[PDB]
Amino acid sequence: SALHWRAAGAATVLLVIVLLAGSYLAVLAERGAPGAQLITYPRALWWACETATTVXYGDLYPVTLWGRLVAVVVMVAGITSFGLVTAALATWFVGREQERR
Amino acid sequence: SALHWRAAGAATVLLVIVLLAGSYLAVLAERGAPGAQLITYPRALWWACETATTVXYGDLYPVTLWGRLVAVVVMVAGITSFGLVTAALATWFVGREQERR
Amino acid sequence: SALHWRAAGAATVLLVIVLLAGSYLAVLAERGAPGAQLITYPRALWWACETATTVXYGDLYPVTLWGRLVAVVVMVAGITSFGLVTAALATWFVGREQERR
Amino acid sequence: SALHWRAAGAATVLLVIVLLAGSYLAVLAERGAPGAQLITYPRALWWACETATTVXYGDLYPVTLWGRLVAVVVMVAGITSFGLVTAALATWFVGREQERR
Amino acid sequence: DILLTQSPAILSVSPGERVSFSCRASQSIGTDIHWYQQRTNGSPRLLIKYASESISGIPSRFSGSGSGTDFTLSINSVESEDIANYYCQQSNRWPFTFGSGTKLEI
Amino acid sequence: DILLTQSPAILSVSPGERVSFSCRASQSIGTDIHWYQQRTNGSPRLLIKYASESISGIPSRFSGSGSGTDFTLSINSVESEDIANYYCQQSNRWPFTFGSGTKLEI
Ligand SMILES: CCCCCCCCCCCCCC(=O)O[C@@H](CO)COC(=O)CCCCCCCC
Ligand SMILES: CCCCCCCCCCCCCC(=O)O[C@@H](CO)COC(=O)CCCCCCCC
Ligand SMILES: CCCCCCCCCCCCCC(=O)O[C@@H](CO)COC(=O)CCCCCCCC
Ligand SMILES: CCCCCCCCCCCCCC(=O)O[C@@H](CO)COC(=O)CCCCCCCC
Ligand SMILES: [K+]
Ligand SMILES: [K+]
Ligand SMILES: [K+]
Ligand SMILES: [K+]
Ligand SMILES: [K+]
Repeated sequence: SALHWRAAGAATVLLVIVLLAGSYLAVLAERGAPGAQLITYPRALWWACETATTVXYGDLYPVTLWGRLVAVVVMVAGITSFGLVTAALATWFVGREQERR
Repeated sequence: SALHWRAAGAATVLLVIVLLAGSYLAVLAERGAPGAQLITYPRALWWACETATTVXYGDLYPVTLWGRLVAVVVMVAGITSFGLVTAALATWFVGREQERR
Repeated sequence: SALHWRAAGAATVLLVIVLLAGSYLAVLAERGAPGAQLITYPRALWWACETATTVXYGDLYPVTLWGRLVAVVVMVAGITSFGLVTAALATWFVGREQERR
Repeated sequence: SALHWRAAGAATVLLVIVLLAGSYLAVLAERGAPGAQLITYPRALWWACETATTVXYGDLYPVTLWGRLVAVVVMVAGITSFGLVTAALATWFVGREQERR
Repeated sequence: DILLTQSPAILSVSPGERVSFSCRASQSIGTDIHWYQQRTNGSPRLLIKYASESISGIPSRFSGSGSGTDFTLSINSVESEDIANYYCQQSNRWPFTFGSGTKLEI
Repeated sequence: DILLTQSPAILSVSPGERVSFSCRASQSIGTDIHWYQQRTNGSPRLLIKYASESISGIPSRFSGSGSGTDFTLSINSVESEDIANYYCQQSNRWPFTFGSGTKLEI
C-alpha cells in the first residue's frame, strides 16, 4: 500500500523486535553490577515497554553503561515509531480531506 | 464533519472509556499481590491518567502481569489519541493554509 | 500571519499562564493534606514544568483530589501546545515543499 | 535538500550539543547544593538523555535553580527536535502520496 | 548486597503441628524470595517461588507468605519427611544471595 | 551529608592472611565508593574505585565489594608493604566525604 502505511507498520514490527532484544540485552548488561534490578527477563520486558512509551515509572532502570545504551535504543525506537504513526495518520487525513473539499 | 475530526473526537471518547475501564481492571488485577498499591479506585483513576499522558510520576504502578498489560493498553490508548489529535490539527492547518495561499 | 502560527504562539502564551496558575493552584490544593510536598511556589513551578513536558521525575507530585485535577490541566495544556507546534511545523514544511516541487 | 530534512537534521545536531552542554552545565550548577546527585559527568549525560526523551526514571534530577533551568532547556530541545522529525516525515509522506494518487 | 537472615537456626516442632520459618531481608525486595529444601546428603529442591507461588510436585502442606523485608515459609502439620535444612534466596538485586538456613527438627 | 563509618579503627592480621576493611554509609550510595591507601608520611593513593573496579599499577591482591550502605576492601594474603591507613570516600551525593580511616597492622 501507500509508503507511510508501509513505514508505520514496519515501525511496529521493528519496535516489537527492539522490545524483545532490548529486554534480553538489558539483563545481559546489568547482571554483574551490584545493586542492579533489571536482571530477570519478565520485568525487563515490562521495563522496555514503559521506556519505549516514555512513561518511565522509575520502578526499574539500568545502572550500567551498556544497559543504559540499550535503554537509549529502546527509547528512540519507541519514539520514532510513534512519530511515524502520527505522520502516517496525518497523511491519510490530509490526502483524505483533499477529497471532501 | 471531516474524517480527522471524527477520528479525533472518537479517540477522546474511547480514551475516557479506557481510563475508567483501565482503572477498574487494574484494581482487579493488583489485589491479591502482596505489596501492591494500585488497589483502590480513586487513586487508580489518577494512575491511569498519568499513564495515558506518559507523565508517570512513579507514585503508583502495577506489579502483576495483568495489571501491567492493562497499563500497556492505557498507554497506547492515550498516546494513540494524542497522535490522532495532532494529525487532525495538521490536516486542519494544512487544508486551511492552502486557502491563505 | 497564517492560522497555525497564530495557534502555536497562542498555545505557548496560554501554556505559560497555565504553568503559573497551575503552580499557584497546586499549593492551594495541597496545603492541608498531611504528607504533601507540593506546598511552596518555587518548586511548584518546577513541578508544573516537568509535568507539562511529561518528563515527571517523581520528585514532587499531588496527593489531593484538586491538586491532581490541576495536574491533569497542566498535562493537557503542555501536551496540547506541543501537538500544535508540531502540526504548525508540518504545515509550514508541507506548504513550503509544494514550492520546491 | 528539502527544508524539513535540513531542519530535522539540524535539530539532531543541535540536540547532541545540548545533551553535552546540558550535561556539563548541570554538574556545574548542582555541585555546592547539599544532597545533590547530578554531580559527575557520565551519569549527567545519562540524565540529560532520559530528560530529552521525556522518559524521566527519577533516578537523577536537579535540585538547584540553575540545574533545573538547564533541565528545561534540555527538555525543550529534545521535544522540539522530535516534533521536527515527525513534521518532516509527514511532509515526506504527504508529498510522496500526492504522487501515488 | 542483600543480606538474608534466617533465625532461628534450628526449629523443633511436635509431629503434626504447624511450623513457620522466617527470612528477613536487609532491604525491601518485593516478593522476589524463593525457598529451597535440602535433606541430608541431598541437593537443594525448589519449594516455593516468589514468596508464595506453589511448584508442581510439592505437597500442598507447604505455603509461603510475605513481601518487602519479612518472609515466612509455613508447613501445615509437619511430618518426618520434612526433616531437612531450609534456605531462602532472593533475586530482587544482583547478586542473588542465600539465607544462612534453618534446620527442621521434630 | 553522608557519614562514612570505618570500624574497627585498627586491624591486626598475621602475615599472608586475608584481611577485610569495612565502610558503612549513613544512607544508600549505590557503588559510589572509592578506596585510598596512605602510608606513613605519604600522600593518599587510589586503590579501588566504584566499590570494586581495579586501578592499573595496583597489586591484584587488592579487591573491593559491596553496594548500598555496606562496603568492603579486601586484601588476599597481606604483606608488609600493605601497612598503612585506609580510607573510603563517596561521590554519590554532594559534598564528597571521607571515612575516618582504618590502620592496618601486621
Ligand atoms: C531472553 C529474552 C527475554 C525477553 C523478555 C521475556 C520476559 C519474560 C516473559 C514475561 C512475563 C512472564 C511472567 C512471569 O513468569 O513473571 C511473573 C511472576 O509473578 C511476573 O511478571 C511480571 O511482573 C512482569 C510483567 C511484564 C509485563 C510485560 C508486558 C509487555 C506488553
Ligand atoms: C470501578 C471503576 C473505578 C474507576 C475509578 C474511580 C475512582 C474513584 C473516583 C475518584 C476520586 C474519589 C475521591 C476519593 O474519595 O478519594 C480521596 C480521599 O482523600 C482522594 O482521591 C485521590 O487522591 C485520587 C485522585 C484521583 C484524581 C483523578 C483525576 C482524573 C482526571
Ligand atoms: C503564587 C504563584 C506561584 C508561581 C510559582 C512561583 C515559584 C517561585 C519562583 C521560582 C524560584 C525561586 C527560587 C527560590 O527562592 O527557591 C530556591 C531556594 O534554594 C530554590 O528554587 C528551586 O529549587 C525551584 C526551582 C524551580 C525552577 C523552575 C523553572 C521553570 C522554568
Ligand atoms: C564536561 C562534559 C561532560 C559531558 C558528559 C560526559 C559523561 C562521561 C562519559 C560517559 C560515560 C563514562 C563511563 C564511566 O566512566 O562511568 C561508569 C562507571 O561505572 C558508569 O557510567 C554510567 O553508569 C553512566 C551511563 C551514561 C550513559 C549515557 C548514554 C548516552 C547515550
Ligand atoms: K513522556
Ligand atoms: K515520563
Ligand atoms: K517518569
Ligand atoms: K520515582
Ligand atoms: K519517576
